[PDB]
Amino acid sequence: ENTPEYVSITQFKDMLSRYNRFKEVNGREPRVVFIYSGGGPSVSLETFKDMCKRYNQFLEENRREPRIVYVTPPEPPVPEEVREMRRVLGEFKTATQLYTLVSRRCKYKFYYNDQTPNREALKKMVTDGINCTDACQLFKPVIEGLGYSVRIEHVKVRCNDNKWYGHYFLRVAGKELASVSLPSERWTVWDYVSATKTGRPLGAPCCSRGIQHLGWGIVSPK
Amino acid sequence: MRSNSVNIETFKDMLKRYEDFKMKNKREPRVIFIRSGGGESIPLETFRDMVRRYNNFKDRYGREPRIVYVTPPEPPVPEVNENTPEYVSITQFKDMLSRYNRFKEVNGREPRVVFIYSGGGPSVSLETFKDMCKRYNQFLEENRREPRIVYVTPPEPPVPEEVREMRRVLGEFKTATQLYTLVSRRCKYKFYYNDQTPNREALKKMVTDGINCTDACQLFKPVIEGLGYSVRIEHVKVRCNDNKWYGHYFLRVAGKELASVSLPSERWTVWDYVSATKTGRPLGAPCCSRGIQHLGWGIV
Repeated sequence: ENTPEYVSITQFKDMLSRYNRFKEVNGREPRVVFIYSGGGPSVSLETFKDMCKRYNQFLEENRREPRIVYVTPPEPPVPEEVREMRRVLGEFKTATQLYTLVSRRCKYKFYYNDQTPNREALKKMVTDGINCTDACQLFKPVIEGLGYSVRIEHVKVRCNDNKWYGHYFLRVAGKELASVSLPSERWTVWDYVSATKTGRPLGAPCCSRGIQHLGWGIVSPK
Repeated sequence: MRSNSVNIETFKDMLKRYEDFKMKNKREPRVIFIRSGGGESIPLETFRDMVRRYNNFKDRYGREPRIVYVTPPEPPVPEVNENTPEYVSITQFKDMLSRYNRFKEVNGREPRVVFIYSGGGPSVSLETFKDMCKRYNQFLEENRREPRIVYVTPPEPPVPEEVREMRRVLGEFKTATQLYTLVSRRCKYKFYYNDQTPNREALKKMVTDGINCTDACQLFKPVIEGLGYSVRIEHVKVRCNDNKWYGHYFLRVAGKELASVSLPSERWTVWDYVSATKTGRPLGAPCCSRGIQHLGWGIV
């Protein structure tokens, strides 16, 4: 039985009931939460917390409950994301080839906003430019679809004005890049801003005067 | 008492014998002896942490450390801004598998969850990871190469569009009971072994030629979920044949006016497209009445 991509709101509330029953009897959180009464597929506690977050977000934004609660974040099909990228930039099979094509064709532009519809950002990418958050969210699925491990790192970097800037880039491992056995903070830097703005090579952050780790993943403001 | 640290020469010697053991026995040793002919050993996961700190030190200072501390591995750290993903790359899946196998080897049991990344962050349940491994193995069989990605949760059709497309064929409906009734007066059943078909064409075949039980289950599951119910596809056997049993798929449905969701799913309401469209049996009854047994959950 495939672990489900989403479950009914009915099922989600039943999971919450079983979660609370376990806490009631045992005085602590369960490590996993079974999707259905009686056993079978289960999600980790981390994943269940993600599910509650999505329910909360939907309820806040829409003032009603969702019918459907996603177990993992909805995404367009990976082969399409890769094919659309290839349509724009040409053929590529490695993260190093992709970086080279990006460096020759894509542009960087700062803008807060964060809305990254792939088709939309694909066009802005080669015209006005995109920011590093849209860049990271556009390129992570393509590079994963080539077979690489990718993790979005939130950092502070110090630039040639000697000022610190918050910044996101990709940490990439697998194939020709860093060994996935390394800690993620030692994977290869794949930085859309190095490629399109500051002209630094694959492996180098966009600014060279200092780097500090802030966190993993993109902070979604609430 | 256990040693709290070793000097760099001792550590390089342990690392040498560790690598030799690996090449010789094709697995990591569960303990690493501080001296080759020696009593005291360091457990594998402590030793792997020693190596990691050693490599981090060289990477930072461009020189080897004078001392390597012996410290048991630490708890994971959470990552609230990372979600458990829909899929992982083959690179990450094989790293997950490498850590799952080492956990078994070291601890003699399976872990309850498997972290996507080493060190903490999002994780999948043991159950989900076993399902990932099975579908990975199946891909290796059908094709003759490793996949480039491995789904944590295989994609399911987006629900609002499925409901919209079904409503364009059957008209408005709001409950699973009402939908069954509409289906029983409009849709048609056709026996065929076409493993899937569900695109728009399936909805057209529904009301003209007919569809089979697997297409019907894959079509009506997301629609009924879209109406507010939980749905699980059951693989069963039902006594009709020549008169010696047939294999069959139907929907188990819970929520709203149908079965209590807190029941185990094999007590949920039977929603059988074949009952509605061919054998004329009511909602809650399988298509045949001498009715046989449970085979599994989901489309085989």
